[PDB]
Amino acid sequence: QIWLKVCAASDMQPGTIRRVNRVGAAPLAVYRVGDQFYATEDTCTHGIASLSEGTLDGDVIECPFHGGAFNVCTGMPASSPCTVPLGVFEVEVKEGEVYVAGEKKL
Amino acid sequence: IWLKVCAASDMQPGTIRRVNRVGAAPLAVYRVGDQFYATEDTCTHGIASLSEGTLDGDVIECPFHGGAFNVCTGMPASSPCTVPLGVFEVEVKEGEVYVAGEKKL
Amino acid sequence: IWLKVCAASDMQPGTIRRVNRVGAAPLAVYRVGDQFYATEDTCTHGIASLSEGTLDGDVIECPFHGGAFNVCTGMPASSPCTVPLGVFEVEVKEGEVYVAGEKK
Amino acid sequence: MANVDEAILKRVKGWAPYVDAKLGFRNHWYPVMFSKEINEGEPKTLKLLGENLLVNRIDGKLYCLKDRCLHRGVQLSVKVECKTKSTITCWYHAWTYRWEDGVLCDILTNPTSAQIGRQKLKTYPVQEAKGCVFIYLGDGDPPPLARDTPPNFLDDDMEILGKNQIIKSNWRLAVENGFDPSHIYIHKDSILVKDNDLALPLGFAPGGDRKQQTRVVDDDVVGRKGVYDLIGEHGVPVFEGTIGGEVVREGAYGEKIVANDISIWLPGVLKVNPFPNPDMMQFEWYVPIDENTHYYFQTLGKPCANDEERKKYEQEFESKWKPMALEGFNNDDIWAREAMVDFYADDKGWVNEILFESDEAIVAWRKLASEHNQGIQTQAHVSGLEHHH
Amino acid sequence: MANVDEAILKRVKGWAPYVDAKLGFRNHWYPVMFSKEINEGEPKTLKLLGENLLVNRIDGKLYCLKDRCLHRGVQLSVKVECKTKSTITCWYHAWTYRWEDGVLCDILTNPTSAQIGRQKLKTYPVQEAKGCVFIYLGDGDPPPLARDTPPNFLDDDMEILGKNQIIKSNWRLAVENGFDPSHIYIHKDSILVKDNDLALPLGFAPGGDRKQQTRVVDDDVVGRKGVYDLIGEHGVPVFEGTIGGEVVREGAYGEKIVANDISIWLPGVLKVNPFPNPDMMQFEWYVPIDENTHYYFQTLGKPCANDEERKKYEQEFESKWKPMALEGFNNDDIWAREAMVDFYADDKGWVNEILFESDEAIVAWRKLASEHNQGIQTQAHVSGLEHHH
Amino acid sequence: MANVDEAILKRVKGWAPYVDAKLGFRNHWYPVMFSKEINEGEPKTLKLLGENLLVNRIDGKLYCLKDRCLHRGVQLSVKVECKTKSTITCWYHAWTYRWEDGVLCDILTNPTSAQIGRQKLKTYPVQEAKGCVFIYLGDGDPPPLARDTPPNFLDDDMEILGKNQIIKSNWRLAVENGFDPSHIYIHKDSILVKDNDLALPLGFAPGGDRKQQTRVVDDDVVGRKGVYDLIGEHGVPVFEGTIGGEVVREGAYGEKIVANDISIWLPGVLKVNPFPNPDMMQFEWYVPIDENTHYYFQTLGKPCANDEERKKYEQEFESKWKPMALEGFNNDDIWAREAMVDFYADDKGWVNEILFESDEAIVAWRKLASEHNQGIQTQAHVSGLEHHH
Ligand code: FES
Ligand code: FES
Ligand code: FES
Ligand code: FES
Ligand code: FES
Ligand code: FES
Ligand SMILES: [Fe+2]
Ligand SMILES: [Fe+2]
Ligand SMILES: [Fe+2]
Repeated sequence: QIWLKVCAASDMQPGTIRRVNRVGAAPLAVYRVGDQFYATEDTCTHGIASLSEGTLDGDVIECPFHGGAFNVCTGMPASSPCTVPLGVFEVEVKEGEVYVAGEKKL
Repeated sequence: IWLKVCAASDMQPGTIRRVNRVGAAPLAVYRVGDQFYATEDTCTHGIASLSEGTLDGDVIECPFHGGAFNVCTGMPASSPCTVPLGVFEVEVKEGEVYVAGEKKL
Repeated sequence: IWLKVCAASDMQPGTIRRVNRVGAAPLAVYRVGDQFYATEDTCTHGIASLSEGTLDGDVIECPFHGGAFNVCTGMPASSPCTVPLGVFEVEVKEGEVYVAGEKK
Repeated sequence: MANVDEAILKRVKGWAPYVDAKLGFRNHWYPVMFSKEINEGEPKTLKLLGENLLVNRIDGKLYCLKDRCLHRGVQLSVKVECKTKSTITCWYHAWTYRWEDGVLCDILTNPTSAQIGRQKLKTYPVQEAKGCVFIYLGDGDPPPLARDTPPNFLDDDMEILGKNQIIKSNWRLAVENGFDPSHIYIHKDSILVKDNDLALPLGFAPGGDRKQQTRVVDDDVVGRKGVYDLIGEHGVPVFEGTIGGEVVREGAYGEKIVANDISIWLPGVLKVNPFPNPDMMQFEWYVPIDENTHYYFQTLGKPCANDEERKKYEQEFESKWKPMALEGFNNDDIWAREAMVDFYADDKGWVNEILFESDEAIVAWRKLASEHNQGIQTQAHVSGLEHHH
Repeated sequence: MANVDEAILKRVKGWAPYVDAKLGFRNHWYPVMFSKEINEGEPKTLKLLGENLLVNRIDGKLYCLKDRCLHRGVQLSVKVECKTKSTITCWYHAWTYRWEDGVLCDILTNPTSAQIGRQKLKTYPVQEAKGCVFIYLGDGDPPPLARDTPPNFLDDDMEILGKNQIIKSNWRLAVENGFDPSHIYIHKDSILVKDNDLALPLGFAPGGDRKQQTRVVDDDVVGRKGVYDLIGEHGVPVFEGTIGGEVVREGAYGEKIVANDISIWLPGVLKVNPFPNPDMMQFEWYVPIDENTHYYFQTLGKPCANDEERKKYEQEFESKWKPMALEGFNNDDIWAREAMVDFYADDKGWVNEILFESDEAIVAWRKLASEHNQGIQTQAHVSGLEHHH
Repeated sequence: MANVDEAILKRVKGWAPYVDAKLGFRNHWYPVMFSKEINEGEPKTLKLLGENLLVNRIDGKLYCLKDRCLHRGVQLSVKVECKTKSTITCWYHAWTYRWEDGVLCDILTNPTSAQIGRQKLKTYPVQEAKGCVFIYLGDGDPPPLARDTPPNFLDDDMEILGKNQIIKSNWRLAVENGFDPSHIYIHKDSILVKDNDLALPLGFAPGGDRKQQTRVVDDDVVGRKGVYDLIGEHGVPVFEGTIGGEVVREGAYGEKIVANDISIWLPGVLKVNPFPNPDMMQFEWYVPIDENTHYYFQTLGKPCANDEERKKYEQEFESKWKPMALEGFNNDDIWAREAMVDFYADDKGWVNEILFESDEAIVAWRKLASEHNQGIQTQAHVSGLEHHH
């Protein structure tokens, strides 16, 4: 579970979001900012919203519930009412394949 | 059947002319460009005289509350007006403007 | 009668200088461009010092409430000021600034 | 000036100033109390056109000062301190003003202050006439009181008796109800109509052109501005009210003919003659206190040639006219005014009202008031006029 | 329709129409009273969606007219004057309207007025069902009443009894509190719990995916639009509340199983089945009166085959159900609603609320309501629609 | 910011922050009650700087939590539920917080909820000193209490006794009235003057220049910021009040010399020494509750070396000082503050006030407060800080 198979870097266009469901664990969200990939918990820290259903503006994801937002790279809140940082998960591409860590950084 | 209002000359485009009728309520004649139209003079929303209002295109605005009507159809154009205005047939036979005694059905 | 305030060059354009007079109310000398004017220094609406205010053209804005006066006529230019300011004619002779001792 | 949503004022082109005059018209005289209500050396407080005022009687003469200290804006009346016959001292820091011209003549807490003799508390002209106290809520030299009073009110032989109280409605609703030709309907069951055998129709079926429905007076020998309701000149009195052809109500078939001479005058006073009896007259003011309240200053006049008739009149007034007419008749006007508050409260009623024929009288008043008022009282006049650049 | 700051509506992309519906949804049926409260020829007043209305019973049939005269906007109810069986006459200038179509048919103060037969007072459809009075606060021919009722309410054998009152909170706070799965916690000490030996958990530990938490109904043959709360299908009911691992509270271990089927339906009526008894059902509406108040229209349903059973039910209603349930149980819902007023009063609560799992049910409702409501009531609807071109 | 019309703030360039601080200054310590008023496990509610707070004493120590559940924003105090000694459980959906750090540690309605341990209710530092409860309404680590207390209040031997109440006026009007040199005039008839043989002038005739009128303290090592009123150093006290040169009122010629050392300190606490007796001191706070009210936290300090002395002082406080000074003297300050409400309520008084010489002290305070306050409390702080990417 260290590295989770997401998809081919080819399956994602710049500025898109993908939800990664995990057995017995909370979902993750993978964002493609250009040719780089990032990932955080999928659930907004302000409620029960799914960030994968939000709007990505550059490196900032906006929650579809209340307009709160986070920086997808650091997981830090970017817009109120969000105040709790998101857990960030490492993403690496091996053989044009996208992988996300099973455990968050720290 | 018809009443002589005035000469198409006496009316500049974009102006209104009140036509009083003995034994009946007043009417208003509007010149929108080169065509003429006629309706009741009294606003359906109260007791204002539309001839004292402001004409903008084919829409006349009442001086009392700002309600308005389309002078061609007589249909309300702006609130608070809700009751359509009575429209009358107009004719310009030989530079002379005429208005029908009764509203066009 | 007349009081020597200072050399014209002692004041940069658009600045104000307070002139104290023993046994009398202080005055404010304003330099609008290369012109000089003088009025009472105390705002007529309170205890503010107009010399610590903002000069906008020929109008002085009080630092307390934003009231204002035309430093040339002394008449209020902005509320809440309502009582006209005392104005003093100023004389600039040989680059020297002098102000009348009494309002006029 | 600027009391109502600009979008609403734009719509009411016939009388925008009137609709804007929420707080009343400045630069006019207004009755606020009766002479007997204010005694020598006993200051009285009141609010007029939204302004708190103080009135005092010194050596028999009335004086009026704004009830707001220039210093920190407190009402002097919270704790009146008249330390000398000609002055009043603020209870807070002792700023002292002269009743005569409002000049700040002393400051007990600092006798060396540069403010002394350099500030003036607002004063307003005050005049007593017919036992009534009028205040000129305006600036500069006041015009003759006659300008702002209905014809004959100041007649030498006219004996005036009345009542005053505060009513919860904007002053304009009161004015319009009073001058409303068809509002008579609310009086159909009044005790006065029966107990004084008055003839009272339910309303009027208008006759003639609308120009003939009213008579506007643009100028009297004294500059009066007003409108006469002439609906009864060519109109047909309605004595039988029908619904679907069936008679459901009847007017009063009394012998006494009254109120066939009705006029409204700026700043807002109604004259009904004769009323409530063929030999009497009623003059009533609707004085703005604030945007939600007004003084309903009622007066009944009757010519009297001597102390005898005056004494007799005052007896009839207290025993009959006051309770039967001023109260028994006019009480219905009070709740009718209150009933229009909600509709006009958001200023939307001035656009949504649906008028009918008899309202030509009200329309004439709104236009006259809009064209000849001497100024619009604004909230700024209340807090302090403001202007920048 | 702009009832809230645009900045806030822009933030709540999932249910903006709902957040904007502070005054309720127009074009829906709403219960406002019980049939037995409105008697023949006795007009009754009430406010619905901010509009003052008058309801009258004529020949057994109900009629609804807006309680605001077209003329000067006064409420006709200030002094009701129904002079003929089919009409009502305004007490002010006698404009007379027909109850069946609102047409201005007569004017006693001026029978020759051109307004007669040309103006129309707003009317609203009224329908009685299950001893409840429903008013269609909307325009045009009304849809079937069943569209705006929860399933089974109109069942032939369903005996409906209840109570209604005015509560001080916006209708939405009442709805959400009602459909809120986890709010059961506030009922843990209700007398109904012990006195009716109810099984009642403290909360629910969710199970399954988001979609499984509810069943959204937007394909109901009757047109009904609503949501079913299915939290208890995959979760685990909480019967032992713990803090730090230590049990501090327990749910009710009674035998009677209740409220296992809960659903909310537009325009805002909750159905709880079975409740308060395993053989009964509860139907309650949260009707908008104005932005700060709503009617809490409670009803209890119990099948009855004969008048004999209907009495037994009625008796237990009065002696047990109404006292022990509608009040003993639901009174805590009342102050719970009131407790949320401050947070949402400035509309900021709609942005700052921090939701948890069980609120998935509330979210479903907000989305359903936002997508299937038949119109947003606005203050303009209350004062008078405004438009230009 | 966003508390006052920008147009007004632009006009008061000398103290805009102060004029904008209608809700008080954030990040300062404020006394809100006396220690003996908050007992073990007996949560108390209070509003400070517009925020609803809950205070509780557990194992003798005080803890402060915002009285607003993070879930649906209700006040936890509507129905306090302290299930365990170290926690409080919202009565609505049972979200449970620890008094010690506000961490959401449990949720009785959903033990599996993902919110558990990932949300935190706002907490504020609380400290007891001299029998007074101080709350640091600010963010981050608080500064020493000493910074927000006037000199000597924290002295080892200073015995503090007091009284607290809610007063209907903005806190700034209270601060200015207290530091106002000339307001002494309102106390000329106080029972304390005669009953305690006080020497009390009616006011002061200032002397020297502006800078000499006060001493601005911004160099204090403990960090306290304040201003000393030195009007009496070069000014002549007024004992004979005159109007037109004639004596109309005299000051008090008592033997006891008091209040010759007056100072105001941020966040808004006045120190009058010595008062009400030559061997005592008075320290009073005007704590902002909301825009229209404040706590008038009065304390009288007197050196005591043992229980026998402090017990004697307490008896004297209850029998004399409290009724004769705190009430007998200061009650006039209360209505004086209230009298200024109307003028400043619309924020216009901050522009229209006409100041005189002694107000130099108030101006100094306004400037000090504007420059050294630790933050402007805003409505956003109350509802929830806002920031958009
Ligand atoms: S749930 Fe994401 S901002 Fe509120
Ligand atoms: S009378 Fe014409 S808009 Fe009202
Ligand atoms: S002291 Fe100058 S504007 Fe007020
Ligand atoms: S408020 Fe009147 S003298 Fe100060
Ligand atoms: S307000 Fe109803 S008839 Fe005039
Ligand atoms: S509002 Fe407190 S737990 Fe829901
Ligand atoms: Fe009347
Ligand atoms: Fe409930
Ligand atoms: Fe004091």
